[PDB]
Amino acid sequence: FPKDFLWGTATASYQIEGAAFEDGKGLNIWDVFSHQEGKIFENHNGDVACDHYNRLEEDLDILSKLGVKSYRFSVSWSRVLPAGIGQVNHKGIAFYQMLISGLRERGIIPCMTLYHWDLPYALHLKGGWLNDDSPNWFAEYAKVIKTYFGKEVSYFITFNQPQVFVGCGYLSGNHAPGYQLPKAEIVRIAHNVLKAHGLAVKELRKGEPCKIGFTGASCPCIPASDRKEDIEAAYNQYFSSNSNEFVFTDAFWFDPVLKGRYPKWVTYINNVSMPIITKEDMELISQPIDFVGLNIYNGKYVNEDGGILQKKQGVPRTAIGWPITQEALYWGPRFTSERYHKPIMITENGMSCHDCISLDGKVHDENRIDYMHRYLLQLKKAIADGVDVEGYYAWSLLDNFEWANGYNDRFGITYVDYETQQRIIKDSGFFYQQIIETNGDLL
Amino acid sequence: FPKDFLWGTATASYQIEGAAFEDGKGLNIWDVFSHQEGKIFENHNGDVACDHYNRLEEDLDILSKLGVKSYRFSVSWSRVLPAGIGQVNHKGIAFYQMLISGLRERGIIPCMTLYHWDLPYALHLKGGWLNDDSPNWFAEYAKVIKTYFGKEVSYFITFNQPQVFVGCGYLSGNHAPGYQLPKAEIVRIAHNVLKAHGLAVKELRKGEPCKIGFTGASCPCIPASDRKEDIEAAYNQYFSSNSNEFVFTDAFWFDPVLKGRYPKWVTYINNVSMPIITKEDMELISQPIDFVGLNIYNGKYVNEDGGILQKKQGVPRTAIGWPITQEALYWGPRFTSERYHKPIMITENGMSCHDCISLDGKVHDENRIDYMHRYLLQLKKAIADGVDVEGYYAWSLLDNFEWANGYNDRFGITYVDYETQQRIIKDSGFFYQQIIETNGDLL
Amino acid sequence: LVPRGSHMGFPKDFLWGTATASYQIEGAAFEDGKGLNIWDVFSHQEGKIFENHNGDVACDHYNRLEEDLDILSKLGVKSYRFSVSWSRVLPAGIGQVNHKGIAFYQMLISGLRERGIIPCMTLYHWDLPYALHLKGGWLNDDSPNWFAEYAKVIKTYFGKEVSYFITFNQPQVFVGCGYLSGNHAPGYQLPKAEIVRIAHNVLKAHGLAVKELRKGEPCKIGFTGASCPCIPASDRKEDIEAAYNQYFSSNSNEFVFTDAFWFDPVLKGRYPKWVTYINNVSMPIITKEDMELISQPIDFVGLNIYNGKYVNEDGGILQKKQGVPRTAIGWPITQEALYWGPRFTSERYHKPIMITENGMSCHDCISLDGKVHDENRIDYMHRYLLQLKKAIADGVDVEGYYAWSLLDNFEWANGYNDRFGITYVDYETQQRIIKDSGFFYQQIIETNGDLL
Amino acid sequence: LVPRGSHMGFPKDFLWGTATASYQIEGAAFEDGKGLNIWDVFSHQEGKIFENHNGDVACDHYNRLEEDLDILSKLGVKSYRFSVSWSRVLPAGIGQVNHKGIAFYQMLISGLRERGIIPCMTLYHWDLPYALHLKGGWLNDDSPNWFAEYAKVIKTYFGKEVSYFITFNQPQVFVGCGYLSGNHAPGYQLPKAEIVRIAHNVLKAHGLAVKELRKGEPCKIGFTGASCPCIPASDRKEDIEAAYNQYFSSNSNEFVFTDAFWFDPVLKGRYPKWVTYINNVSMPIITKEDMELISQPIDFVGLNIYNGKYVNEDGGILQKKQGVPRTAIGWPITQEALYWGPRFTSERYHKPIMITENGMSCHDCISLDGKVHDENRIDYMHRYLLQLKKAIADGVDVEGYYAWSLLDNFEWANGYNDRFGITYVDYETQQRIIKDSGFFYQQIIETNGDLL
Repeated sequence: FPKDFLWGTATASYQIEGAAFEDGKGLNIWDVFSHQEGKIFENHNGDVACDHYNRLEEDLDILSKLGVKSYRFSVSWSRVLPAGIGQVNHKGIAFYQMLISGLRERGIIPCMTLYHWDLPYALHLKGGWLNDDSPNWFAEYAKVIKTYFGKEVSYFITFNQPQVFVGCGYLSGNHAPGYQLPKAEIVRIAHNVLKAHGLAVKELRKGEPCKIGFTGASCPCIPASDRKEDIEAAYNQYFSSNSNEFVFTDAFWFDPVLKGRYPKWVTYINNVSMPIITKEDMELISQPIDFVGLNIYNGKYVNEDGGILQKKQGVPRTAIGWPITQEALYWGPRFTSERYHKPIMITENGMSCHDCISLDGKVHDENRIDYMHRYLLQLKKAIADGVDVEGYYAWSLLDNFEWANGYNDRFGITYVDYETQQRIIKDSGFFYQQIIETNGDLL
Repeated sequence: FPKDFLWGTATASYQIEGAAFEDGKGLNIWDVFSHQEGKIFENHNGDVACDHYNRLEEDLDILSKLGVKSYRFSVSWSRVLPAGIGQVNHKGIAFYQMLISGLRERGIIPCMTLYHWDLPYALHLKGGWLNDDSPNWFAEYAKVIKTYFGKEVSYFITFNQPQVFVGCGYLSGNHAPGYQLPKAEIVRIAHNVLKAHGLAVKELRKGEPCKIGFTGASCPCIPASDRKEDIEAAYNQYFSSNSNEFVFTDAFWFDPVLKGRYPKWVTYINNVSMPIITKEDMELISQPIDFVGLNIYNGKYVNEDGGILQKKQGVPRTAIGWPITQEALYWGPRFTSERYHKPIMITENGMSCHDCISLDGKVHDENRIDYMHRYLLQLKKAIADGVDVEGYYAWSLLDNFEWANGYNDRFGITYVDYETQQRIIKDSGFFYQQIIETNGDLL
Repeated sequence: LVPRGSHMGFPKDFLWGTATASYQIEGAAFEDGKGLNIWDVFSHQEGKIFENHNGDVACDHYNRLEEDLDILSKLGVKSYRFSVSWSRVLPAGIGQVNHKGIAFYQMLISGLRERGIIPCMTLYHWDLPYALHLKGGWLNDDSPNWFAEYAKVIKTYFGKEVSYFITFNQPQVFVGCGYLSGNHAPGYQLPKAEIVRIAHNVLKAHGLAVKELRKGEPCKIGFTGASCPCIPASDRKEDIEAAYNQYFSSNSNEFVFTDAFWFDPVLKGRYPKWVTYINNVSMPIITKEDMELISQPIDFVGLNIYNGKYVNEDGGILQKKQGVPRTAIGWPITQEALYWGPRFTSERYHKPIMITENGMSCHDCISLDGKVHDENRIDYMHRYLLQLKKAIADGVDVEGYYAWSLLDNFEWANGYNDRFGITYVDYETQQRIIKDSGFFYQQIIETNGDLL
Repeated sequence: LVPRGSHMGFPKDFLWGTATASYQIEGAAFEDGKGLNIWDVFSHQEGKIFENHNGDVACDHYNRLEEDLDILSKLGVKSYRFSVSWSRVLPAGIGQVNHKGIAFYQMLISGLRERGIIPCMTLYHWDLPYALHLKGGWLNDDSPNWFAEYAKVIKTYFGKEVSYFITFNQPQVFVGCGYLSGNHAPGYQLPKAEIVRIAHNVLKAHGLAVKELRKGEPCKIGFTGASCPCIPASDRKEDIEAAYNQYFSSNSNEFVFTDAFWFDPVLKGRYPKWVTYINNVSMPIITKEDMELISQPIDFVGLNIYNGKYVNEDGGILQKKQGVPRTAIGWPITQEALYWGPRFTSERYHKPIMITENGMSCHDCISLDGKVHDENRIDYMHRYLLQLKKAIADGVDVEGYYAWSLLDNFEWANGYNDRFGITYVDYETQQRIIKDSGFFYQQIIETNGDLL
């Protein structure tokens, strides 16, 4: 691993902060969605979550104790702009200022996600990402971000996982705001998000220099073998998309951002209400960017011909049900490097485990250690084969609100007892600490 | 029946007009919704419908031939304001001008519905009835209506059946735009629609004098007997509503419009994102109105205690599946008269039949004749017992696009062969003609 | 097909009929020692039937036999198609005969003979005795022997007076809806291999039943299929061939509702080709002796036709026309179905055809004038019979036509929400009112369809 | 209950066991004349099982008997609980015994005796012979006689060497999931009256099986229930009473998954009161002779306990705590269930209890070090056994505890996605790796639980 390699841990505003209805914070779509009967596992919500808004100091101390180089967090748009535009809320700004000072004080590099799915409710009432002005709303947010944090923060990510907040939010309907919209409206929302990204980059370039990223949800295709043919088939499957399956793919989002073009098929869709995609739109979307964010939890194995192989019977898996596929943190970085020739940051990687406090009062998560050890060995091999990887962020610092699954999935290197809000560092946290101290030399 | 009694027939823009993408007409939510896979019976849509935009003269001639006193139609908001606000489309205005001249020329009183569910798509993209400004959008529409039609049209209905376009549009999701929103969002939309109504009334009062109505979907409770006790129980059931069942009720919509108050329970709901309902809102909503529109197709029988009785085994029914309950056109008018002390117009009454062209080349609909005869006898009895009823509009002039059921339900007194667009007046049309000629004396 | 001549019209001996089924009309479900059937239990299960309707009472025809026979006489009907309740005559489905049950059908058959009406007896119209269901129903190896025992009791007690038998009504529906889709009793959704097992047991049951019905008095025996005829795009030889091929097609993923899957075994002594190649877990062993038992000689093919589907030049199903004339149950009106169905079935099997059911669900009510006006049913009947007449003209041997139904009745999972009757039934009073269609049909019978 | 005091701990003769079931481990589904069972057919139906998994091969334990017996020896297990495949020893479920089938279980039982391991034989762990399903399965009046014939064959061929029998494993699940919810074979959703009929036929089957198992060698006979114990809000007499009452409650709308519905008939010779008042169509006739047959004397009550539910002072079920410790199958970890379940069952029936199943699904894998580390399973086992120990201390007679399971295996509708084993199985190679939990359990057995 490089000497400057960003050894990180990651969170998101709604998943940890709590204090949902305090200090003039505006409603977001997850406040409303999570309160709707039957949207969340056992009607869990992020009203309180890890109460991190009120326990900032303790969590910064855990970050210091683990020896984490970088902290990836999201800003609550609705906390800093309660109506999403206009009046800034300084109590909101103050929280993130106090966070960023805490980080600088401890020599931890801030990595700021602008959008981790908590759209201000006031903007949702105006049609959210269906609204022609939604890119301008986001630009205004991005300008406020640079204004108040541009001095101290030099790492920005515009959007976390558009695949999920657009796919699950507006196509499948299992995430806020919980819609199932026609293809034309999905493409309209995707285009408004990508243009929002363009305007946000422009805003973030005004003043202090910084590194700006775009984070994709990625399920890398793992080749059947090292044979050139099998590798090519995996590459092709990985970057494929069509009118009936695009919103969850890499190419549909990354080609516009990095190559300034949508996949071929997008030009041929003539559905009623399809948005007008102009050359100026594509030039706005494809602003120069410093790194590609990859959120990789697992991949899929493909045959010689790039067909997806049946998951092996009894494949090692996680508490959320996903398979453990170590090679995903090799092939995902590699193929993304080959396609876009950009520095890669693993902005999320981690595992849901059925964690508990043992009789000895500790949290033993050997499955998470093995997952982390296996995946980091593969990331190491990718760096060895010439993939430029600038860092790796463990999802997550804390067990937290896992969206439609509520608190039923624990991704943390730190356990949270929700009765007391007690943090207990898991074996995985101490294991990760050793990796950072040794810059991954002993994996 | 009174000498001035408005013997009418009714239509709606999207159900008959066609010409969906012509003469600068803007998209509406039904253009987009009806083109979504699986939203409509056999993917029917109103692209062409009865092609009434292009066959206006023939349909006016059928109106004349039947001897209809009044014609109830809706204006396509998206035809006269393609983006829903700003630029008026005069080709759109011209169509309705030509309709209204055709009506005046034939001595037929125009009854103009402003909103029959075809929300401009541009406003939907801005959040539709969730948007704070949606009442102002509607006011702007209502002002354009009065401006261009206030001279010739003296009968206006702001909203047709908010129960259905809000309930089916945004709660059950079977109507455009096809959402299933939490209670708080339904109340927000209801409040925005009722305020829209207030602003629209104010707009329609500026200039020529006119009669303005509000039309409710009504399923009247029919008492077990003429006993005072049973009648009281039916009245109470009819005007009941609660937090878990309100959007399809009469009182939830009519109390705000006519009494300037929501039902008691509404004040006590504190759900996340609930709108703030102010005394000024309630005063805006409760503008003075000239008649109550009732769309009555059937009612429900209630026991002595106002509990809804199981439908009788083999109850006479219609091709859409609804029961035939003749007394509904007595008790609905009567209870609405008793509660609000306002003139009533039956703005819709009619029956879906499995109509076809017989071997003799005619359309025989005796079931529709019997339905109409039975229901009008009950309306006559209501007038006799002192209910002020100013008119009755047969739904519909033409077989048409019956929303999520497409063309599978025929409500017309005129048959439409969709292969040729040929109109054939049904036996019911000639029966209705005789009723109008005889002012219902021979029922 | 060789034309017969257009002049002749309907034959002079043509069986002008009306049809019913036991569970749909009889009521008296728990009386005179009658055993439970699968529809008694299924219809009492929450949410199985429209508004939890059941056939406990139905048209109370068990108790109003005389009035209904008088309506049959008044209409001048040549033949009456009815089903025997297996569970009424054999309450446990085998062993002890119930003579109170036998007595009812004796009294019916005497009433018919007395009025010069030819009885047409359906043995099985879906009301499997519950005692046999508890023994696995049509999954049981012995189910064909249970049915044989039933068919023997039928011939024993009714063979003297009844000379027209139908073993099974619409196996497509009682097997497809009963055991694949699960919307009919007993309401199962079984794998393909179990559907084939049940189909095979039903077809063997049919074989044994034919053998039983041949012992003693001579009779005409039929097998009734649910048929949705493919209507060709045009009269072009190519389009007709494509429709014929689509109509008689079947495969492992779509067979239970087809004609060929049921009729090839009965009439040709073979299943479609694909059946021999299926090796699914639990597949039944289909032997040459099974196929010979199934293919007993039969006198007519019963067709229950309500509508068909229009197919393109290549036999692909065409989109239904926008606003196509339809019925109260939602089905389209497709008059040519009662031409092409009889014709293709005649061409394939070279057998006499009886239209064992044809009719229309209408939203019927008692008008202010106290009558039931069903012009839509008249037009449906007139249009369909014109097409049947044309089929006879083009050389299809058609021995009769049974209007579904004599009475409005219990329409299975739809309960009393669908009225198929030429006679209206008010379920509050059990009053019968003959509809306009009944008087229209009377005129057709009187004139042997000469004026259609 | 009279206390023993905490010092003594587990009895000296305490049966430290591990458990399996035939279909979940054996494989060899279509070999050595083995008949089809309902799980062979159900698991081959599209979409019935997670990723269309099936038990065709499972852990291939039929072919790897010796290796698994060696793991049993190495762990030092006192008792092995396994099920006999009915369809392996009687391919048509009755009549012709299959000696190749008998031979397998003979070789198993010899392997066990040879290693000083006490066999605990489950007759029925859900694999109903398919031939009997075709005859209506547990709906058939004769189903108890089919089971008696099976139980007679069991005693005949294994009565010499096996002195521990369990008639039925978890009727709650094979009846509830098999015939009410429909997520288990045969996958039906039957009315209440059919569920009661099946329950009654199963309980009578149990009666006849006990009678059969008493003929010849002396033996201990059990009945195993699926139990979700109610855990009281506190130690207050009133909160404990409310939990006891909730735990043993049942009514017409919620009975099939309860303890009392199954155990009252078996142990007290009566159904809950409400059963006598149900008059649903097709309800079976429950006679005093039926109840006397069902309530044959038995030696122990089997409890399969994985977790319980927390109840308030009034016995109402409390909302599960936010982030409650849970397992890979999604169930909560509720340690006190293995106290309160044994205790309340002891108080109600005054019978010896065996924990016939207890264990945890974990997301287990082979670590980089080539071992399987399952500390969550160790903690689960340690916590639950501490609670069982406390129950023994407070005077509950507990004769043994069987860890579910010896091997990771086919977890029914979840396929191989849930690993319950103290031994890991790589399904690609069929390699067994003993997990940390296996070595932890070995130490507990060696020390008779003295160090818990």
